[PDB]
Amino acid sequence: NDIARGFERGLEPEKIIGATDSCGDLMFLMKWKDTDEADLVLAKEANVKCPQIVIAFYEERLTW
Amino acid sequence: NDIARGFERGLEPEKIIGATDSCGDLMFLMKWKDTDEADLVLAKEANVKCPQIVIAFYEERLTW
Amino acid sequence: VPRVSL
Repeated sequence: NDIARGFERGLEPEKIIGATDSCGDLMFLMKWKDTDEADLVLAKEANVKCPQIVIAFYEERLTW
Repeated sequence: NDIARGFERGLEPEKIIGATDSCGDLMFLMKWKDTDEADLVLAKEANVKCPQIVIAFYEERLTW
Repeated sequence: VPRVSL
């Protein structure tokens, strides 16, 4: 199933607010700049398009 | 919701392929007719727009 | 993974 197409909206990524692997490939729920909205994007694609936003997300989840 | 907007695509619902309450309000991942595409829709809205599809999903996974 | 428990 073609599920995560958030980036096709042509909006600017701001912050990842959640993540799931439950449909196969790792996805992030991406909040966009200047909106309340959010949409699933594939992680592999966010890695390339918004790597600092990906990193910031993984950073606030570090556990020991 | 900020997140579930699948019905705004104006495609015919065909089958629910997952569900989550992880954003408070229950959502379904809805697959549309004659495409491999799916999108999150609010359950409250699917209940009204495609009640048989909602029920068929609940029925497929009854446990005792 | 949901499962309606009755």
